[PDB]
Amino acid sequence: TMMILKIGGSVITDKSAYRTARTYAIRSIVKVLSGIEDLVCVVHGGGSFGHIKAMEFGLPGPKNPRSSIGYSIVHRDMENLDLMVIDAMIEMGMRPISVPISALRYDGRFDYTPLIRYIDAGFVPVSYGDVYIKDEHSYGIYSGDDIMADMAELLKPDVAVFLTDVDGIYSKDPKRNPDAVLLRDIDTNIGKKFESMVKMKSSVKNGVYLINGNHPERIGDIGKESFIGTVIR
Amino acid sequence: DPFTMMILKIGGSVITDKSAYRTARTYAIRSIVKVLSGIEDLVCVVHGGGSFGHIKAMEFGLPGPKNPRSSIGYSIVHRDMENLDLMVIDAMIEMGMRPISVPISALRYDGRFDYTPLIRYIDAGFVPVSYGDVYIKDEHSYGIYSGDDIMADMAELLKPDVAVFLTDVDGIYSKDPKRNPDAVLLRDIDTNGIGKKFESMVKMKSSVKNGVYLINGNHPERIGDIGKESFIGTVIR
Ligand SMILES: Nc1ncnc2c1ncn2[C@@H]1O[C@H](COP(=O)(O)OP(=O)(O)OP(=O)(O)O)[C@@H](O)[C@H]1O
Ligand SMILES: Nc1ncnc2c1ncn2[C@@H]1O[C@H](COP(=O)(O)OP(=O)(O)O)[C@@H](O)[C@H]1O
Ligand SMILES: C=C(C)CCOP(=O)(O)OP(=O)(O)O
Ligand SMILES: C=C(C)CCOP(=O)(O)O
Repeated sequence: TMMILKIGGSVITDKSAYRTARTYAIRSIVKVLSGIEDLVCVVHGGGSFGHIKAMEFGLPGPKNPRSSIGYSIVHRDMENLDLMVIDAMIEMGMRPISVPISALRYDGRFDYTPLIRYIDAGFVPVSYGDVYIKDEHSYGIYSGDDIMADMAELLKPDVAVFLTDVDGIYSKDPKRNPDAVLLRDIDTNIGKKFESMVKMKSSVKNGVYLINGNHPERIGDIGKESFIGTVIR
Repeated sequence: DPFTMMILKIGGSVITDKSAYRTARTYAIRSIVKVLSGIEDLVCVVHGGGSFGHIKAMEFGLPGPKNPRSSIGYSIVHRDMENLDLMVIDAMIEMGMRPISVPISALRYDGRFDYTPLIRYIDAGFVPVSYGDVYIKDEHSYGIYSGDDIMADMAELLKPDVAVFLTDVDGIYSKDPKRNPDAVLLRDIDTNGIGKKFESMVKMKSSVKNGVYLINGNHPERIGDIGKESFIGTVIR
């Protein structure tokens, strides 16, 4: 009855302002996560601790002096964000342990052996969108969503949840066009995330959910008539 | 020879305190890192966690059997070491270096750690940074792998020219310099309570070509004096 969960950068950071964390949201979300008894792995996105320097330094992209310096900066930044989520989890008495993708062997897939040892021993491993060395000439950025896809394939969990700062997948950006309709249900019969969630669904028995991280208690409404967000089925 | 391949350990004795008011010696981290940024072929930096990082681990029962207190303690100890380590990485970034933290707690372990990711970062031109840390030794046991243990392993993989350990005293003395006003500095020690660490630096000599050094981190410009006769410190060679 395992759950894997991603905390979206859009909801724990202000995506428009470099290194701006939203501490309340982090705490508010972690409080709900700590009550989830079968939560086995947490991932988080980077928002303003990721995307802004990545774009400025040429990540992902060819290796060169600027992108090599950017590699160290973006990872350091993502570590700083990660420690705020780790501190909140420790406060709620969880047993988190961060396992950064940057520290794993990569040979086209990442060697998640250390993360699986942590789950087996009863920890909740925490990982996050990160830089990695994709090949001799290229640095890549592996996103929180890519990590979720990988966990979904490896663990075959019962449920996978993504928290973002809107209520679900809509017909159109609910922030620009105030008309947009909520797709409360998508049948296997923002664009890249949607594509990853659909792909994942074939490994996730009981559905992949997008939920508003600003109302994290909605996670407890999964499977109930009061649920608000998107289920991919 | 300014091009000597060096691995270096920044001792918890010099970048931490017993104070209840702060964790880290920020000035000491910065002046050391300033000297490090000028070393041509520094390929790996490791740092320690000091004594109350040691005491705090011991008070969780780490290293030791798995139980609730040790398991909670595992998460806290690792988080505290990561926070210390982020202060070193920050300084390294400000001084123009290309650091990448690679924690032992994230490495594959099967009886030995797989250091492939540190080795690949060195070949990619980064300076990996690691630190004494907790790990899962087996299903019922949590281990602690000290900064000195990491230095011994990286010496064996890398075969560097020199290995440098920074602490808060001028070098190896005949007696604890802090307890004995008549302690003599031993400047050159033929490799053929610092007892343990001194044993470990002698063992490392099979893997370090040109000497293992103990230098006061409060005066890190001494690092740049290696090989000179104005050098203050101890060499085991
Ligand atoms: N004979 C001796 N010569 C020199 N120092 C000694 C001797 N005996 C004891 N010491 C003490 O050893 C201390 C340094 O060793 P310590 O284990 O603290 O090293 P460290 O690498 O900084 O530790 P860590 O990184 O594990 O925190 C010094 O503070 C000094 O007081
Ligand atoms: N069709 C859509 N439905 C819902 N949200 C959308 C849509 N198109 C764009 N968005 C935007 O996507 C954002 C969430 O994306 P993003 O920040 O990339 O997710 P994450 O937090 O996982 O990184 C929301 O802020 C929303 O404005
Ligand atoms: C390292 C960077 C640039 C962040 C990668 O993470 P994500 O792509 O998962 O972050 P959000 O999408 O959730 O912001
Ligand atoms: C958390 C701890 C104790 C790491 C151990 O490091 P040392 O300071 O090199 O002995």
